[PDB]
Amino acid sequence: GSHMLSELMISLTTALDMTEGQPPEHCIRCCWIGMHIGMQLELSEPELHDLFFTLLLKDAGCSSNAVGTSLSSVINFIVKNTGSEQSWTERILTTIDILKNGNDYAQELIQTRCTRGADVARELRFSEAVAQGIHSLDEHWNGQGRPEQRKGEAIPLFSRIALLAQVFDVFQMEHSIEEALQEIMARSGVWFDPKLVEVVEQLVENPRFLSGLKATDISQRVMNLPPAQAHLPLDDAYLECIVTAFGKIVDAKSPYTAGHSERVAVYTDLIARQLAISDADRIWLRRAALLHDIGKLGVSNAILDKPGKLDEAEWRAVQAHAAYTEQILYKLSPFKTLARMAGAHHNGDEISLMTRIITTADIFDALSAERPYRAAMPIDKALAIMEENLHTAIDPECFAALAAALNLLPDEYT
Repeated sequence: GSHMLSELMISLTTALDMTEGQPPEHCIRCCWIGMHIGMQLELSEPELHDLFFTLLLKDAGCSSNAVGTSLSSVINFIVKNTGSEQSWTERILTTIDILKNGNDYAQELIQTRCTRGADVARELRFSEAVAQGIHSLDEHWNGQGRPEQRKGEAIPLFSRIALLAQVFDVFQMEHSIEEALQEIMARSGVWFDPKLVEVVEQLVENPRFLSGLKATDISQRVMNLPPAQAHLPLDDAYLECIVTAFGKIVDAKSPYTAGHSERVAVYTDLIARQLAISDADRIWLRRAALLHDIGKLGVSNAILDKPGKLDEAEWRAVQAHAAYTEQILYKLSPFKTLARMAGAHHNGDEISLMTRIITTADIFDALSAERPYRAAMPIDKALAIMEENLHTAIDPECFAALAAALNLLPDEYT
């Protein structure tokens, strides 16, 4: 099978959205709003393409997941980013200086985020315009935005559309369009480009734009917006790119669990080898293993870690971890053209196999590793818990394969 670029981005974008995203398909809605604003400025097709992605990828930078930030969190951030690579003593003094104002911190935060997101865009082989324009998202019309304090048309057009689009959605959904329309009107000339604001003003008159915003299938409709260029099929090389890029995003978003994705991928491949899965399937499986983690900032299975608890029954239900895994995989996995064609009115098994393997790995990791707070479970102990708990919650073609695979490993490894 294959993926379309637009399609995969939306999916990945939506998921990473759930962390800090704010609302369930926030990015999707901005795209829809932003494309529509753009659509009315008579942009070139390339611009509309670049805009489409800028809108989708605006939050790529965000290193946060989610009455304010913890002091610790704040300090940790300053340290870890600045002061960078100087006497210890300097770093403390510098971090203190930032902490105290104002301001300064906020500037650091944006600069980091904006630079980081711009970096993602580049990694993903979008144009500099896209990267620049994720970077200036937080500039303001009046020259009061960060991090560069650009004003007016110093600001890239995409950022202007994007920021405006973004704010509007948040209001749109927190209150009432009219409230939203009002709010943006309020910031016109301050945060926003007045001209753009006007446009939104029109769109609102235009129903069907509204219908589209409040549609269940909005994700499908957004797809129809861009130029065809957005729909490129993804080859293997690009996929590596996406995965590799996103993995960095995940590692940044959840520091505490880092290396969890890699481990699961490893277990997953090991199980797969045992099942004599094909080379190609394995390749998906390894990517899938990392990707399925996106979102899933929700606690694992199941608190867990917690040394104390960790007894049965209560997680018999919690086993519907996917559940989510299956759904996400289906959205993720490569697809068959004839199959997609043959459903314009109105694979399943594989997903189940995939889900079972990855899920089994996911469970095995959860029992082991229990590393922070430190508490690794012995491999064979963890293996025993599954079989102890199973047929009920544990596949068993995989469980065997897991065991067989682990067996081959050096026994040094506990």
